[PDB]
Amino acid sequence: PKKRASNGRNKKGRGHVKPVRCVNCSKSIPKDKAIKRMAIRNIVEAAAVRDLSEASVYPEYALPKTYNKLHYCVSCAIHARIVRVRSREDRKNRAPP
Amino acid sequence: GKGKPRGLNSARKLRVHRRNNRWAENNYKKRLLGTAFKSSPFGGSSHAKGIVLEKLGIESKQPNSAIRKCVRVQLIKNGKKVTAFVPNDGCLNFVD
Amino acid sequence: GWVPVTKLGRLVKAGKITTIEEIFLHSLPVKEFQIIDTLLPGLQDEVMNIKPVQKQTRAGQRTRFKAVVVVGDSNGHVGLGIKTAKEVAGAIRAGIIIAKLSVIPIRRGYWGTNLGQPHSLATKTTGKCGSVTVRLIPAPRGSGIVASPAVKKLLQLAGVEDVYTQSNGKTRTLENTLKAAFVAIGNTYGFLTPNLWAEQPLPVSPLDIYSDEASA
Amino acid sequence: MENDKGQLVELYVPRKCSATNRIIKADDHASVQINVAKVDEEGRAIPGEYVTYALSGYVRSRGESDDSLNRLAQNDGLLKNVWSYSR
Amino acid sequence: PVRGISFKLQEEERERKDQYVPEVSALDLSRLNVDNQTSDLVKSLGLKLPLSVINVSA
Amino acid sequence: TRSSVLADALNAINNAEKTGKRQVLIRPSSKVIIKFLQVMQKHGYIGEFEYIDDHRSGKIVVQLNGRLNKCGVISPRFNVKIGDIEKWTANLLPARQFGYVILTTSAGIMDHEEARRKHVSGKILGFVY
Amino acid sequence: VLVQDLLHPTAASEARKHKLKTLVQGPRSYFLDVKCPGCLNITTVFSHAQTAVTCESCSTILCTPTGGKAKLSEGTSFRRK
Amino acid sequence: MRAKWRKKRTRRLKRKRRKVRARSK
Amino acid sequence: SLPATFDLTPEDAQLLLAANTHLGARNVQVHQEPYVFNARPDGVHVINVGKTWEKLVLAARIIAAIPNPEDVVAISSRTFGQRAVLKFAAHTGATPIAGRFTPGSFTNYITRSFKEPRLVIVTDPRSDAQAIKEASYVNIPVIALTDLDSPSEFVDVAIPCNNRGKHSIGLIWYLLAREVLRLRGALVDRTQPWSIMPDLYFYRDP
Amino acid sequence: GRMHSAGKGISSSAIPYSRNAPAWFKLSSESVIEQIVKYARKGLTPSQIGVLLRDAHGVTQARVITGNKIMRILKSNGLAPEIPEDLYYLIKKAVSVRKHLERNRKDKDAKFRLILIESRIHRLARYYRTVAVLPPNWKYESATASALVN
RNA sequence: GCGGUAAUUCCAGCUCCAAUAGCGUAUAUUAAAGUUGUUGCAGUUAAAAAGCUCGUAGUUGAACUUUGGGCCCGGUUGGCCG
RNA sequence: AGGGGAUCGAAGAUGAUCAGAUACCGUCGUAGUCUUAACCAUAAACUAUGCCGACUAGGGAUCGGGUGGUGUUUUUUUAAUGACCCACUCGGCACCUUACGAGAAAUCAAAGUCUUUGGGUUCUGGGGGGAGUAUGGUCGCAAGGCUGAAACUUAAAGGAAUU
RNA sequence: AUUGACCCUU
Repeated sequence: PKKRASNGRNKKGRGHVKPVRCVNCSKSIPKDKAIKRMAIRNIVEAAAVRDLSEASVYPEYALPKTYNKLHYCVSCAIHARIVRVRSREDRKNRAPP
Repeated sequence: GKGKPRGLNSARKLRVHRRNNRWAENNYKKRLLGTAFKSSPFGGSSHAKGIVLEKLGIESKQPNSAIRKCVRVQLIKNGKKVTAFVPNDGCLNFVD
Repeated sequence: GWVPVTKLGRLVKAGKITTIEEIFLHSLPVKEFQIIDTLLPGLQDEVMNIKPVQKQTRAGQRTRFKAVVVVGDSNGHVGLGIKTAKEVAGAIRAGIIIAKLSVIPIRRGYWGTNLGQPHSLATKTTGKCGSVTVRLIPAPRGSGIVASPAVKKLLQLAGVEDVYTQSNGKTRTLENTLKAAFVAIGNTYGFLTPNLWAEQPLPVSPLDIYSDEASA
Repeated sequence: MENDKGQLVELYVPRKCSATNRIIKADDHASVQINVAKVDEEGRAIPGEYVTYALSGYVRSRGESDDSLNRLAQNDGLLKNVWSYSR
Repeated sequence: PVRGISFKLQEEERERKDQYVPEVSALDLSRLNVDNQTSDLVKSLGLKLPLSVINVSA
Repeated sequence: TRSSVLADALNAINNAEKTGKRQVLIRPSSKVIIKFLQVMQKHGYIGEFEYIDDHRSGKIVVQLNGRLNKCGVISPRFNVKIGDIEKWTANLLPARQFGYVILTTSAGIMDHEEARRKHVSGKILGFVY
Repeated sequence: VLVQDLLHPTAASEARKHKLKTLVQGPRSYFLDVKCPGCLNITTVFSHAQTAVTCESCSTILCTPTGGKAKLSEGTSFRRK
Repeated sequence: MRAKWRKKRTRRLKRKRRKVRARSK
Repeated sequence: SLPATFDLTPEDAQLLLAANTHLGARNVQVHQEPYVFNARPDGVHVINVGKTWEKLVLAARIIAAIPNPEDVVAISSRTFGQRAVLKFAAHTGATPIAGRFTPGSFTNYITRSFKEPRLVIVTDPRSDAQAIKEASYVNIPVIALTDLDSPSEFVDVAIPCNNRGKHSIGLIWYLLAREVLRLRGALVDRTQPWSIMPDLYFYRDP
Repeated sequence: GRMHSAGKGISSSAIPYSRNAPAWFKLSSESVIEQIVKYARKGLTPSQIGVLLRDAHGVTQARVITGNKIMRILKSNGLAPEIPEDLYYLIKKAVSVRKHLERNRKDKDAKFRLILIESRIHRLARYYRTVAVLPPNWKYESATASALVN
């Protein structure tokens, strides 16, 4: 039967959505169906912070960060534990943790 | 709604639609096409005479086991070959 | 020895309520079958069928028995009970209790000319349970109960004499068939008719009038 | 209803909702019978004398119980400035 | 107190404690404070009460 | 688009009565609608109804009571004779003692009872009970 | 609500409703007499005027069409009819 | 057998029948 | 039908205004609530304290119409109304259910807390959905202290009051108790018997 | 609605209830009539005649101020067009679309829309030919339509 | 579905049951079949909504024109009345 | 059939893995992937939900238009406009809640107003296979598309749920 | 990283 009212994606009023490639397996998956997550990370791994700061030329350097958007196919997201299988009643929870 | 027309002058549509759809019925199609007279072995008849040819020990389906013989028969009016079952215990000795 | 624990049960034991008609009139929810058999002592209980139902476990299948019993007086009152138990005797007895608890009144009417006593139903009714839809149609006198042996017995316990039935869905499901027929006969008093259009003075409930002589 | 010679038959003529004029079933266990006391010129209500309303479980489920009771009470005159016919 | 346990002494100490009170009361009135809508509601009621009418902007 | 204005009106009445409302609005108020409502009125199934005159087609506001169980429309308006009166009134009426099949006869719009009394038949419009 | 007066609704409710959804549908628009400074020229102008209405006197474009109501000029005085 | 592969197999059978028939005729 | 002495007295109007019962729910509004009048800016609505008042008096009339004082039950699962309903049940019969309403207290006749009320007065229908849902099984009429966003389902006599405001909840419960006692006639406090009872602290919720 | 789209829009004129209107109109029926005639001679279809009348003059409806509608005035006074204005505008739109398509062969959307517009033209033409305001055997042709417009 | 060494189903004996000068079997057809559906089926997932739109035949198609008030007479009823 | 031909890459090459591995994995790589002209006419072409119309619950959000608020940013802290904020309104893509109801259920504000059965209309289905096959027709360069059986065979296939 | 299979009826 119909597992989800949304068919496991986000497409109402479109028909077609251009695909993206999974960042792990490079599988084509419609952009609305992907498990895109925005990863914003410090460059210095939060463990070399003091070492880099004390070895820097400038005092109170800003320490820029890196941004990327990771697009995930359903298989790769489940395997990498980006998402997990939930119970039937709380699959409907749209709210992020 | 409900599909079918509800016009007071739509009876031709209704009759034609029923005629078209009745062909989905197994017995109606068979009767109207005359498959009995054309391709049934008995030719539409309840009974038929024939002549016994040889010995066919049909093996039963599952879960079952019974393999002696069933008569292959050539029909008189058709010449068609037909397997027939001998319907009782030891009655194979009368249909040699 | 009954010893009820209910306002309504204590009232019925005390004898302030004499007819099941007051209970039906004031929609009091009965919960003790002693009430039902005290107000309708003449009802006959008889089982429609008993079937086995199995629940699978890591060690075999645990089998219980589900009994469908129908309680019905001579005229106007029936109830239907379905109960599953480990033993057939327990299933039968508990189904009898549930059927008594679920007793409803029947609006028996005339096909026409209102000469004798009401012999049929007042209006065409219908009940549904699962895919089974049971439709009851008033029939002229002497017609009998044109119904399958399952709901025919239920109608006989209701007290109707002449009635037609029309069944739809998979009617071999006896439980759903009997429940749909029970709904059909129940809706007869819910169908409003011109002879019922008259307004009524809205009397007081038995619990309210005899609240002083209750447990409180 | 009756038979040919009168003789009231069809046991248990039933009650109807005061707001929708529809029958209350024998096992309509969501319906209510509201009793409102009357006050006799002294700030004290008459015991044993009340105005009664039968209210259907359908109305209560739909939630129009309060509006229907307001309208009936004002119609009976025991409410003054609550319910307005012209919404 | 320990939830789940309740005895006569506990009930008595509850009533004694909620009948006893520190004597200080520092909430003396400054007279009440209603908006335009509430003030005109009281006018529609037709009562005579002392109120200060201040509109609370959106 | 709008095929049976009477069917629309009767469906609106059915919906309002089932949902429990004591009044219903009907657009656009045909003459057959007026006659049907008059028949239901004189049988006491609706109560009062008021015709609002907007210069286009008119509207009706029908004050309902709880007495209406089901009013409906038979489409198409089948040609029905005296012999078929019984067939209809048995097919689509809950009982033989109340409820009416309404039909346009050459003597105007009436129920099957008055059609029998005046010995007229015609085309079946609908029913009420 | 189960019971309400559809024949006599409140003025506020009917003003809130869409123009075609009222009991008897009526136009929410209106006519106004616009006079420009200088030439009196009391001239009736539709509120939704879809045009650059100008009086014959001089360069007196009165209203400039918009999506809904016509926007009037800067120096101009209007009176609802 | 997957329905798509059964469909492909039936297509191959159909074209082989077509070729044999065209050879015989 | 009233003897024209039950209309809103100015002192009671001051009480309600100070307790802020009139400060109803936000721009969220159930359509089954015509008690709103002149919605204030910022989105807060002003509850028409007049209709609040005669709805309270009507609920008291029903409570007085009920014969046995100890079949009526008053329910509060909210923290504000627990002591209010406890004092209500100490002032009249009106047996209390504060804290947790165990399911099957109206059904489940073998339950220790099995009550068979002829009226339930609920502090908040949303918090006490269980008591209302159980009343809908046993034919118990429902009075409820309802805001402008309250679930008016299965409640017969609403009382439009601020259920967000603890002062308003306590005041409404006190007014219910006072009016039922006055109607029953045990409270002979008409104008000036023993009189001064603004004397003590209404305000101790915890 | 929207015979040739999926739109369900309700948007139209709320004609006033009153027919003897509008109690602020001091001009005369003859003055409005000669305004109709002047605009028609200037070469304006009844749609824009009514627009400018309601819009610059005070004319709530020419129908209610006069005894009849603008197309009736024009036909009574000899100013009725050879073909009705709605069909004329449909033909003009079809000519514009076809002219666009000839250059843009690749415009499949334009081809689809031309099909729709010409279907509307043929339906309107059939109605007009039935009510006889257009002569029988009148037929819309793409080759002659551009010259027919002007 | 029965029968693989303890067969209430085979082959028999005894007993019993149904119809009975009749009973069984084969085929066809009717009811059951609301499994042909006008009454009166179904089409999200069980079979089944054309990929989508245009469009002729066909089917269907908003409201409106004379409505309402006064006197008698064949003919029916628990008939005012035994 | 021209052009284009970076990348990826049915076929193929090749290295692993493997009992085998003409598979998954790895590195290449023709056709193709892009385009012009002409064909094809299929997809789980799906919302597996035909279109037109009417009515039936509550709620918030959102997109387009409009209407009313000397409500907030600067010209101008002293009309405008804009962008926001409120209250509606019409029309969309949807969503949350509940069951008046419907349903076999999953679930559905439509899959409701359908044994209290009729608003208009088009198409389709009648147990599972054989079979989308054979044959005839027609379209296509072809691949194939549309139309489309029967003999024969079979008691289950199938749906939704429960432990 | 590899993990194929396990007769009929009951």
